[PDB]
Amino acid sequence: YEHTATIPNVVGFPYKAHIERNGFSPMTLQLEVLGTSLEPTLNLEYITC
Amino acid sequence: APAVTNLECQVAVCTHSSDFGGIATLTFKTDKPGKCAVHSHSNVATIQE
Repeated sequence: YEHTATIPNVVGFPYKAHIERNGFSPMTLQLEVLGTSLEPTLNLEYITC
Repeated sequence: APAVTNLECQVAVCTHSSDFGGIATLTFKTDKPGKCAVHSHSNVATIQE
C-alpha cells in the first residue's frame, strides 16, 4: 500500500499521519524527528598556522 | 418451521474482488432456533454456503 505525507522540520514534534483504505480499520502513524545534520561539500583551499 | 420476521440487512465493505468482495449482515426476529436456507433472487451477486 502507498501513502505520502509532509512533516514540519522542528525537532521533538510528534506528527501523526492517517491511513484509510477500504476493507480495513483506519490506522495512524507517528513520525518524530530526533536530529538533523547538514554537512557542506568541503574542499580545503588552504590551511593556516 | 421456525418463523422469521423483520428481516433487514446492512453493508460493510463491497469491493469488486473476484472471489467474495463483501460481507452482509442480516438481523431478524424468531421464537426458536433451527435450520434454514438462503438464496438470492438476482444475478448481480451470489451468496455463499
